[PDB]
Formats: sequence, C-alpha cells, structure tokens
Amino acid sequence: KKVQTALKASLEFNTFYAFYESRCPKGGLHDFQDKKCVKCGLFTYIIYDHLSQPELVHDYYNNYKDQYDKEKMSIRSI
Amino acid sequence: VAGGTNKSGIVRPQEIFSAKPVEAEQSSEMLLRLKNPEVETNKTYAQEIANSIELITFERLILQWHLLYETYSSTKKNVMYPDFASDVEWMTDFLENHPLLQPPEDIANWCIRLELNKTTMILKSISLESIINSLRAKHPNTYIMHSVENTASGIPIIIRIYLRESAFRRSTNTRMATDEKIAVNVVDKLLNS
Amino acid sequence: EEINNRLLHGDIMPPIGLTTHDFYEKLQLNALKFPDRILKPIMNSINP
Amino acid sequence: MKICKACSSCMVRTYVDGNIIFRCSCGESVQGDSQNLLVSSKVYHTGEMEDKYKIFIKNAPFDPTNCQIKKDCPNCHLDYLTQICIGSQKIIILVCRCGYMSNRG
Ligand SMILES: [Zn+2]
Ligand SMILES: [Zn+2]
Ligand SMILES: [Zn+2]
Repeated sequence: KKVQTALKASLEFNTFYAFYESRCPKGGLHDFQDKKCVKCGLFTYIIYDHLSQPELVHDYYNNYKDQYDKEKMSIRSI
Repeated sequence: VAGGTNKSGIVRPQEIFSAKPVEAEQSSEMLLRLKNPEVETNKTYAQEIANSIELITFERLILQWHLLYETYSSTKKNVMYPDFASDVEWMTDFLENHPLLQPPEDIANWCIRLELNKTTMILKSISLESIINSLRAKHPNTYIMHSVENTASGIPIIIRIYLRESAFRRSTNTRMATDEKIAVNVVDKLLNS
Repeated sequence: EEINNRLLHGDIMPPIGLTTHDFYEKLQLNALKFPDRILKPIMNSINP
Repeated sequence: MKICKACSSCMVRTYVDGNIIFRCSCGESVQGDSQNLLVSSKVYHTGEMEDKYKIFIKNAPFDPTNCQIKKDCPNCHLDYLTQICIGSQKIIILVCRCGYMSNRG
C-alpha cells in the first residue's frame, strides 16, 4: 500500500515536471536566467530532483497544477 | 527506415557515392556545440536551446483554413460567409482591445480564416502572441485579426488574415495571374512562414 | 502494463518533438529489454 | 459550386468590381449573395478526425475483434467495456453496446 501511494505521487510529480521541462506555464519555452526562469518560478535544480528540496517541489507544482490539469485534459480530447 | 532518418538498405552509401544534393538526402543530421562551455554543462539549457531550434511552420498549427472573398470595414456592414457570420462577436472585441491596430483603408476583397489546433499549441508550447508577432513581422501586406486566448475546450482560436491591396500591386504587370491566383499564392506563403 | 495504465488514464504526455504514439512506443521498447541480471539464473544452471 | 437554373450546369466563377459572378456556358449569369464567398478551403489531420471514425466508433461495441476492458459501464452497469485507441495522440475511447461512450459522445 505504501509502495502504491508513493509510486502514484512520484509518477504524478515526474509527469508534471517532465511536461514543464522546456515548456513554460507562462507560454513558450523557459527563459532560464540565474538558474531560475524569468517568466515562471522554475528552478533548474528541481526539474530532475524532487527529493532534495521537497518544499520547493510542492510550491512550483501547486502554482501551476490547474493549468496543468486543463492542458492535460485538452490534449486528451477530440 | 522512417522518413527523415532512412538508413535502411544501401541508402546513405548511395547518397555519398552518387554525390546526391542535399535535397535528396533521407538521413541528414547535424551536431551543434553550444557557444558557451558553461552552458554546455547543464542539460536544461541544452534542452531549451534544442527545442528553440525546431521548425514549426504556421501550417502545422492549423486544423483548417478557408479563403473567403470578403472585405473588412468596421462601420459599413460588409457581406460575410453564413458559416462564419458568428465571427463578428470577436471582431468587435478585437477592435476595442486594439485601438492602435485599426483596419487600413486599402483592404482588398480577400480574406483567409484560420482555426488553430489547440493540442499542437499546447504540445509545442506556442503562445498566440508568438504566432501573431511572427506573422505580422514577415507579412506586412496583410491585416491580421484573432480571438482571445481561451482556456476552455470547444471554443476555437480563429486567426483571420485580410489581404491589403498592396499584395496585388507587388507584381501585376505579369497579367497571367488572376486576383484569385495571387490570393491563393499568398495563402501558401503565409502557411509556410 | 504500468505504461498502459498511464495511457488508459491519459497520464502519458510526450515531450516536445514527439507525438504520444511515438513516446509510448519509446517507453514500450525500453521497458521490454532484459536486465543484466538475466544471466544470474542462466549461470546458476551451468558449470563453466 | 453554383448550378445553372436553366441547364443544371456547373457555372464558372469570376470576380468583377468586388462581387462574385457565376457565368454559365449558356449565357445565363447570376451573382452569389452570401453562401458563395468561399473560394477555397482545406482541413488538416483528416486521418484522425472524429468525422472519420463515426461509423467505426458506433459499430465498435458490436465488433468481436475489438479489445475489451474489465470496467463497469456507468449507464447499463455491464461489467465490461470496449476500449479503442485512435489517432497519433493515442486517444482512448470506452464504448458500450447500450450507447455509452467515454468522452461524452
Ligand atoms: Zn518558465
Ligand atoms: Zn446554363
Ligand atoms: Zn452500457
């Protein structure tokens, strides 16, 4: 049960951060300056790591979760 | 064996030994080294540069296009296609939201209506203003109108490009081209932008 | 199967430059490769 | 097209002073009002649009060669559904013989 719950959370975070790797939630691709995108709050050291600083991974994810959900639904339609 | 990476059989050897031109190459590649030895260390910078250079023509963002014999005047009611007469609702919004982009005085009687593919606009991460600015910069002999950037499915994003009379004045001494032929040729240029 | 479950729920999102069909095929080809530890039972059944 | 009211022929479209004139080979000429202002059109991704698979999706629950899935139908409460995967984006649609269709269709 713990394995399934942790795997669900890890997979969901991995999909979210693989989607917003180059794609920017604010439109276009990321504009990385000083390790941080100017348009959004993405940090370079968070795209591939979701364990070292879990507080920051839960902050960026919470900001653009909805936008993410609508985009995910829209892709899966028509 | 897929198109664009065909290395099956003896195909790359034939391209070399026959001295075939670049147009006849089915597996051409290229390796680009980042100008900054510092940037080349980090993969996110390398990944965003790699996605920065990827030919997205205006054609692949389109679901369907219609070439309409219409002119736009803001005040006078001009005739419109019955299927797209509902487009007038977002015409008015565009004019009050773009007081600097008023329609010119030399709009020809030729209109191109576009219906953007929203899935490709999401998968490729292309904003509407990126398309509009790219089209306006490359095509000055046209007038471009569009709807709002909508986040709700079922409501499309419509790109409507009106041709100015200066498009036909470019080369009309070559009389073996009717106005319909220039207008269609304008469609091909705009799509391949 | 876990890739199929993601597909059925619409959890598979391809990167830029790949369609969902191509990304799903890339995942399925990678997930169906034998590990290096496949020789542990092979080598335990034989005397070199 | 425009069809001549006299000989039911396909008229030729010309443009004069900002108006469309359909002229036939029998001399009859008419001018289109609104429905003839469509010079040309094209639609992309024709091989994966919903209009292509309408008959197939309607017939999917009855084809015995289609993949089934162990998932309840929310309408008739049958315990299996027919799953189909259409398009290059691999769109999954669940259908039932009662008329239920995931994606609300
Ligand atoms: Zn960003
Ligand atoms: Zn006639
Ligand atoms: Zn049912």
